[PDB]
Amino acid sequence: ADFEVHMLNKGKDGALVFEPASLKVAPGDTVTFIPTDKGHNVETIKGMIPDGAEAFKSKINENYKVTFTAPGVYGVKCTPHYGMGMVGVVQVGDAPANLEAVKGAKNPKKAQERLDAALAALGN
Ligand SMILES: [Cu+2]
Repeated sequence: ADFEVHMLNKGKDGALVFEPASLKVAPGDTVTFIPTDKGHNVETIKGMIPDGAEAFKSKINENYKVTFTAPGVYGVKCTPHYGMGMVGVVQVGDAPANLEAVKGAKNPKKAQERLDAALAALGN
């Protein structure tokens, strides 16, 4: 199945957001990151993807379809707006084995609050 994630200048959780900011998918599902507003992209965050998973980084304003395979939690960011809090989490499967590594990684304040909220929204 395919899921859109919208790259937004603002949304219900405020300024510079992925919507949804948390999403649980199955292996083989796709997430299509939509450049709903101009100036955004998507990139995996250092240290925040499962063992054996490929990192990825899209171009700004690119409609970017990612296939997820390896189970676990994936921290994602918008490259230009990471420091301003533009982040999300995609979780593949239940009971993510890399949860503590993901929770432990240091991020700027705004980003960390939204990562933590997304992990909590996913039941972790
Ligand atoms: Cu952005």
